Amino acid sequence: TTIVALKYPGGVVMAGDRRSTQGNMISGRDVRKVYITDDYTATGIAGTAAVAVEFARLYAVELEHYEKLEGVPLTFAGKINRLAIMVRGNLAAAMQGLLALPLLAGYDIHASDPQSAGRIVSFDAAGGWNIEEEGYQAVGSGSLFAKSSMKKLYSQVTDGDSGLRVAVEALYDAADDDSATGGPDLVRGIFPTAVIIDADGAVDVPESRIAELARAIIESRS
Amino acid sequence: TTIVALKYPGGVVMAGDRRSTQGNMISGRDVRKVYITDDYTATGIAGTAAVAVEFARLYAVELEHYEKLEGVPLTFAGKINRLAIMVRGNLAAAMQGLLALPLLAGYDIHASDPQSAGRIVSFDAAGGWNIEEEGYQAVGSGSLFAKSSMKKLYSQVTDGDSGLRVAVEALYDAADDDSATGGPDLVRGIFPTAVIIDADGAVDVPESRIAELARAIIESRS
Amino acid sequence: TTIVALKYPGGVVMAGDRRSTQGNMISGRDVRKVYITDDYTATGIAGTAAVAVEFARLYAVELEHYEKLEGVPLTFAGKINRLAIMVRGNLAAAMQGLLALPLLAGYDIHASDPQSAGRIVSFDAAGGWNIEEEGYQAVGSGSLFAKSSMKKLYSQVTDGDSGLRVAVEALYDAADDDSATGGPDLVRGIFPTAVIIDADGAVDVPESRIAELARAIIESRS
Amino acid sequence: TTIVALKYPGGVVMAGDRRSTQGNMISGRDVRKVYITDDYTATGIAGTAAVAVEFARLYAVELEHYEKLEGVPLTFAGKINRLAIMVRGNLAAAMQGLLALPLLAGYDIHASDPQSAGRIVSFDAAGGWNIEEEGYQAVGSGSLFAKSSMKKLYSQVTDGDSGLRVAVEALYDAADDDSATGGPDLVRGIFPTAVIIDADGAVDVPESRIAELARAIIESRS
Amino acid sequence: SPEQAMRERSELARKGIARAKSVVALAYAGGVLFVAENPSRSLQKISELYDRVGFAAAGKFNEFDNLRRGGIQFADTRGYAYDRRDVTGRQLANVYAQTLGTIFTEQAKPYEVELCVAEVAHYGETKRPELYRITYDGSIADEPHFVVMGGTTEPIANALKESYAENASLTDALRIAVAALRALGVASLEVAVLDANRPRRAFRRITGSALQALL
Amino acid sequence: SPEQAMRERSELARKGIARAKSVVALAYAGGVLFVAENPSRSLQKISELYDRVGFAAAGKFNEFDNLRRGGIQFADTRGYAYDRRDVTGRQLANVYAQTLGTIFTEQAKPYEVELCVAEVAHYGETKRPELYRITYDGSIADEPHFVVMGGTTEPIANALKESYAENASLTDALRIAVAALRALGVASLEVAVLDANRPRRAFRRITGSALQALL
Amino acid sequence: SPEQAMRERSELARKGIARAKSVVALAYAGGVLFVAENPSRSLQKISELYDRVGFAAAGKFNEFDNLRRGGIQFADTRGYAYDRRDVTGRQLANVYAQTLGTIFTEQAKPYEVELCVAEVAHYGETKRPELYRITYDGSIADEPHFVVMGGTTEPIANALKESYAENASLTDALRIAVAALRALGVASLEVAVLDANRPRRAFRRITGSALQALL
Amino acid sequence: SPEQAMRERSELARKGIARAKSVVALAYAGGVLFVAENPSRSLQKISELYDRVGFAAAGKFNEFDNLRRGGIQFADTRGYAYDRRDVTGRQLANVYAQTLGTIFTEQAKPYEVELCVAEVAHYGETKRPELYRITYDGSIADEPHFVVMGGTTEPIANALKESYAENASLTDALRIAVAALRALGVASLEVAVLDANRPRRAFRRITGSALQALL
Ligand SMILES: CC(C)C[C@H](NC(=O)CNC(=O)c1cc(Cl)ccc1Cl)B(O)O
Ligand SMILES: CC(C)C[C@H](NC(=O)CNC(=O)c1cc(Cl)ccc1Cl)B(O)O
Ligand SMILES: CC(C)C[C@H](NC(=O)CNC(=O)c1cc(Cl)ccc1Cl)B(O)O
Ligand SMILES: CC(C)C[C@H](NC(=O)CNC(=O)c1cc(Cl)ccc1Cl)B(O)O
Repeated sequence: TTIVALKYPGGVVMAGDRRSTQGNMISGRDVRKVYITDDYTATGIAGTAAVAVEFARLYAVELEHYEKLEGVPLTFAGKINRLAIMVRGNLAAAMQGLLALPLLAGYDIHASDPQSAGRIVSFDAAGGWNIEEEGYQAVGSGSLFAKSSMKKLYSQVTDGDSGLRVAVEALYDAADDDSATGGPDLVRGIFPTAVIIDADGAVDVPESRIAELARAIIESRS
Repeated sequence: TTIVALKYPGGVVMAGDRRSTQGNMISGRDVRKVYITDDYTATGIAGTAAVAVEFARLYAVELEHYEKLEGVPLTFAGKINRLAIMVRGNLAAAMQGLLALPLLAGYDIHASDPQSAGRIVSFDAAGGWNIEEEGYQAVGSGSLFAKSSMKKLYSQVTDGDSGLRVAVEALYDAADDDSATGGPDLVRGIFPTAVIIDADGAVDVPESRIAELARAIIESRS
Repeated sequence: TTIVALKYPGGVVMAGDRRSTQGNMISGRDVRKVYITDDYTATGIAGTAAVAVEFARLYAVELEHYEKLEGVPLTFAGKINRLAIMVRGNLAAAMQGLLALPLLAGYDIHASDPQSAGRIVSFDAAGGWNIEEEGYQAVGSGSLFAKSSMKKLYSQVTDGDSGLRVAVEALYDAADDDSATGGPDLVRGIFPTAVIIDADGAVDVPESRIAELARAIIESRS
Repeated sequence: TTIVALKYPGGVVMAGDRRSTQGNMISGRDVRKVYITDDYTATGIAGTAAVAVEFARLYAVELEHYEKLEGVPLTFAGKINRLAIMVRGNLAAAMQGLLALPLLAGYDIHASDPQSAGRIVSFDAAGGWNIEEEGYQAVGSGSLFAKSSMKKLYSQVTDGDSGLRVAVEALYDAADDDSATGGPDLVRGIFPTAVIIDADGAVDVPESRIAELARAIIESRS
Repeated sequence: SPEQAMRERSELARKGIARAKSVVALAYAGGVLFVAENPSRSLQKISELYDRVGFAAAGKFNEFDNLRRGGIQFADTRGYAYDRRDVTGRQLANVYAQTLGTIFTEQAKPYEVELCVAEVAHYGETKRPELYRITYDGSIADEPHFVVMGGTTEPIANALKESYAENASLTDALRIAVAALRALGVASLEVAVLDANRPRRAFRRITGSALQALL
Repeated sequence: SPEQAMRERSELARKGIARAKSVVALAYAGGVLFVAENPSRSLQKISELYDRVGFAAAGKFNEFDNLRRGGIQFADTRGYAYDRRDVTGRQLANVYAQTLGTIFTEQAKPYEVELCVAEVAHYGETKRPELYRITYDGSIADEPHFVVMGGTTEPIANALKESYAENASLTDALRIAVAALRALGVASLEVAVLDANRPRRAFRRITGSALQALL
Repeated sequence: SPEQAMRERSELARKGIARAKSVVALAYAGGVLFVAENPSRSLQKISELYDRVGFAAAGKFNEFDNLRRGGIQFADTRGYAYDRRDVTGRQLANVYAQTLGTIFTEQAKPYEVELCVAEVAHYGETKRPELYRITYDGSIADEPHFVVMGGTTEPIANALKESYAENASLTDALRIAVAALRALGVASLEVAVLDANRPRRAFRRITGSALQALL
Repeated sequence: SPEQAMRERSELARKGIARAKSVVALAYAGGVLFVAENPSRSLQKISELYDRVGFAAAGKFNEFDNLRRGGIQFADTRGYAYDRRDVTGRQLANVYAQTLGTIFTEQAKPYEVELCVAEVAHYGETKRPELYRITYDGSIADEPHFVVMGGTTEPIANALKESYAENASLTDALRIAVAALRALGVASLEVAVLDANRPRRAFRRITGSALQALL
């Protein structure tokens, strides 16, 4: 499992793979690991699948409940605090074998400068959170390879297309180096999933663009 | 124990064996492992027998209770959520030696296209559920052999008869490879049990058809 | 992690580094470890990050709550007692791997002599507190090296500038001797953080002065 | 840590050292270990510092609370019972590493003979108390050496000055034989602390007299 | 005597309802439209309960605010319990009726409120919108065309009955409702709609320049 | 009969309010100004609830002191729960209205209090200040210009209405409020302001030589 | 009717206060002086609450003894909670006012007590002593010069007002208080002082030969 | 009205006290002497509370038996809590006063009892014995010479006042008490003493041939 997120001038882009394994046996081929929490926020959780889906559905319900009750949406710090509390509450279950690690991406509409409005937040198993300032982050078992690839490929990002290409390349490198991460499937036609957040909101990326980018990358590497 | 389920154009078919063992000693020869929960849903549970019967009777009572209380039946996602909650609640008893793993088959009447209305859902020991998209699934100790047989025999399925024959063949292969699965008995006259769900509801398959199919398969293999 | 605090005629100065590690892997490069609790008090916590931030935010909220409720701020002994109670309450979590150790610096406005109004308080894992009388203190994993450096460099302190230079030099020595402490970064431009408390209140030190002092120290050592 | 107490015709004298250690590392140089509970009683606690301060502050508050509530002070036996209850309540925390052992000195104003009105009480870890009848007692890790020195030096005590000199000599011997006990510091000017209780109440001894006595003893030993 | 107590409580509730403003809910081709006369921009009388459910109230603000909060809690807990598509307005109306009956029976002072619950069809489906009216004593009724609550409703009801037209447009329905309520500019007006054409959430407010353009 | 009980309780609350002093809250260019006539220097009627929220009360001191403490508790717990910027004065006003309604309904003796909550904008932002008035029975209202509570408010209200000027200065607003209240030196005067220009905390008192200089 | 119940309870409390003795608290250069007429040597009306706080009461002994014990408990728990220097008399007065109001509202029989709390400055500091008076219904007031409670206080109040002198000595203040109370030897007299010159504890009684020498 | 309820309860208690027998407690050189007229040899009215404390009661037996048991429980628990020498009669009197006040205020029927607590000095010490009287409503008083409770006490009080002699002997005090009570052989007489000369326990009964010899 590997989920990447990065910033471009105008917003953020988040991408994730589709492989689910049970030890060394492949169990799932088209799992979706990226969710749209609200109009300007996306979350990606790694670890036990059931805990991840439960956390995602609970977080979405809590945000919607607050928005309906108070008539106004929460600020970014409030959402970070709620997610940190949810993560901290699972420490006892995080031990003994039910662990979930989230990653958050968002667009701040209250920021003075619209260009620097994209935010990426990472979390730890004890509930501590950190706001990234380097422009990219990765979570999962193949996060080190993806981070090392982005460290070299980040100079090419100029807009959304460049960032999406860099994210796909990082996922490809992570799948190349890790056996628990699923690479592109050309026999079946399964590709990673991406979400792009900008001033107009959060939109899912169509699969044709990702397929074209993956084919171009595969041709380049060959 | 092995329970198989598969999709055909028009609906779903589920099949199961009849052997019950206590270690290496044979204890039961005509156990029924497939239940009709309601008019459009079937469930098959593997593991400890008592837990399986308790889970089945409880699930049926809960569905009927909701239908009587609200005057309208639950949707498919609601039934999946209820089953997942029931499975998740037994985690502590799943450890230390009381484990039950279910498999669900159903027909969705709210689907726009009646042809693609059959659904197969699998579950894990932690309560996570997955909706199958390949067309077949198997649960139990002999599930790997049955899945590997269906992977090769799925190209022949065209209608209900073809699917039933494929399911019987998969059960036969699973019994051939596993000693905890019961094969056809010709001395006594005991055969696996099957349920077929289509637009008209869920119907039990008469034993004569299954006996004929098993005899044909045995003659072919000889 | 290393946090130093020292006294000069007129007030106190507290300084801290910016490195966060997970074992032998570097995780954070620009972490802030020094907080301004109120108009005349500063706190610095070492250990687990999440516990430290939680302790800091809780302490600030408690002080503000008392000030708003009673219409008058607490005395120094009351603040020490509250911090000691907060530390003592985490003993069970301090064992098994969630440990936080604070250090407190402050200016007493009720003291008869304004020159000798700076106070430095240290704490232990059981909740015991001690008021320093030698003029300096350090906390963290590199505290011994910083203390040994200050023991020799304390004779030069005359005013705020001298104390700030001595604090930066002590942090530099601690980073030289310890690998878990972050030194000055000239490639990126990241420097330690300092807070100065005097009769006018507590003020954050601008980064330009610290950069100049660090460059001067590096040139001197070369 | 070593605290001594002894009787002279007219009252009692209690003395204590100032060293605090964390294993083999010296942590504190001017710790005060002797408290004035009320007008005619003094207490000295050895062990964990935080537990000792908590016990002392709690005992003083309880005595003052009873005096204010009933309009009359408690008798000596009542104070002994309260201290014994407080000690007995910490047995569970005394095990596993939070141990505090007190020693009590007092002057009884209800005694028929004013000469024999000084009382010394010792306690054990289970809450049992004993009233001394030999004229001296010591508590701490160096108590054996101090007791053996007083056993030989007790014949010289005639009044308060003689008793104070004997107490200082016993503390000096205890510091000579034990490394966890602090001796006189002539470089820094730190000396043990003493309290004298007589018919007029309990008074702290000024540091000049103790410094003179320590210098005389050091000159004699040289 | 129980009769005198019930009569006095009913009279108190009737006076409290009668000394309040008027809220009107209409059904048009696009869904449900709520119109109220409210000068304040911070206190609202029309709210959203769930994806396709809308809530309107007449009476004391602090009395139906609690009811609205409770309804939102029930809907979110039921949606997480089974599914989002298993939540309907009839269950909310029944819960409101039970709560109001219990309050009218046991509490010292009855609530002076009148409630209306509106529901529209899901996206991509055709179905008649449903309107339920709940009174202070716990009575629940189903209204096929329109609901008028608060104040003197007889002239408004007569005007709406004489002027109601099925399958009307948004502007025509808004003008008809405004004319019926008059018998009212940008200020002192609160207008909300349940848009059946919206994908997931149907509730939306019309305020500002758009309201004047449509008026 | 419930009518007689409610009428008697309302009359008791009205008398208790009428036999009290007067508090006046005004909105000027710099924010919100609170003026009260209080001789004691130890008991205060104007207080701060949060960073940009201010509280004023008229009536019995021991009755609204508890309300003030409860409001501070709610604000601090909510600020720690989500964030400091997620706390607004409308929530505090709603909580106060619910508490006052519950007290008036259930308690043996109703509270003889009148409450006012004021809120200003955050630093670096432009927004109209908000003023909410809460009565003994639980009614909550929004006032755009000024709030006058306690004693005989009709002459003060008339004077303020005739003399109110928008976007006034601090000295002019203070003099206008003092003139309206007269119809009062350093002593027997309590003046507080919510400074919208302050970075984080906006509440501050004006007492001593500064008050005389501005008077 | 609530009015009749409140009037009857107030009348009962007024009679209970009126049929009691008189206690007088004065402020002089050395601090606060309490003078009461009490023949018994075992039951006391003047007590110490904390280091610099003093308590006086008039009425039924068993009724204010419980209040005194509760005040001591509050002070000791707060002193151990934060610090000894964080305890003031205003908090004790507020707690007493809340307790008395709750008793007067809920209990079947109101307390027939009148309470006075006095506070002086810390050692080495200059500050005016503070005197707070608390009545049966929960009202709290601040008195700058003197407090007279119990019995017919009008002649005593008039005599004290005509004869009060600021910055008086101990003997002169004692004689003035005795003369005011007369309008009384060693017996039937209880005299206490809060000595602002004492290091830590300020409360002390003057009884025996010293009282006669100073009389 | 509370006045009528309090008056009726006080009248009931007064009648209950008036229809009872008489108990007399005197102070002589050897300590305290209790004399009562009681024919039964199994039910007793004079008892011992602690080492130097004695208890006497007048009224209904089953009503003050519970009070006596409670007092013994309090004394033993306090003695084990701190020490035996930290227990005094004033604390017991205060506890009895609080209990009687609570019973008179809250219970449906007030207790028809009159209580007396006597205390003497410790062994080897000189001190005046202390006598405290507690009534049904909770009032507590200190009596220096003698206590007379139950029945018509005016003639007995007058006779004792005219005939009381300080520092009297045991026989003279007994004869004086008997003469005062008459205005009575071995039977229908209960005599007890608190012997201040005894080492630890001071209470002892005088019955049988010794009583006749001393009579
Ligand atoms: C979203 C999620 C797929 C994340 C990934 N985790 C897993 O796949 C872990 N696997 C299971 O939990 C699991 C899956 C099944 Cl089908 C059966 C049993 C188990 Cl034990 B990842 O690589 O970190
Ligand atoms: C429905 C059920 C038959 C499923 C199958 N499980 C078992 O047979 C396990 N067996 C027992 O539970 C059991 C049966 C008896 Cl008679 C006595 C003791 C035991 Cl321990 B399967 O192969 O997975
Ligand atoms: C303020 C704090 C940074 C103090 C320092 N402590 C740590 O860095 C300890 N590290 C973590 O807690 C931690 C950090 C992350 Cl990103 C992930 C996992 C862990 Cl386990 B110090 O050197 O004492
Ligand atoms: C009054 C007290 C100083 C008595 C003495 N005990 C100790 O010094 C034990 N030491 C600590 O408790 C302690 C002190 C610090 Cl600074 C940090 C950690 C620890 Cl673990 B003694 O010698 O018996």
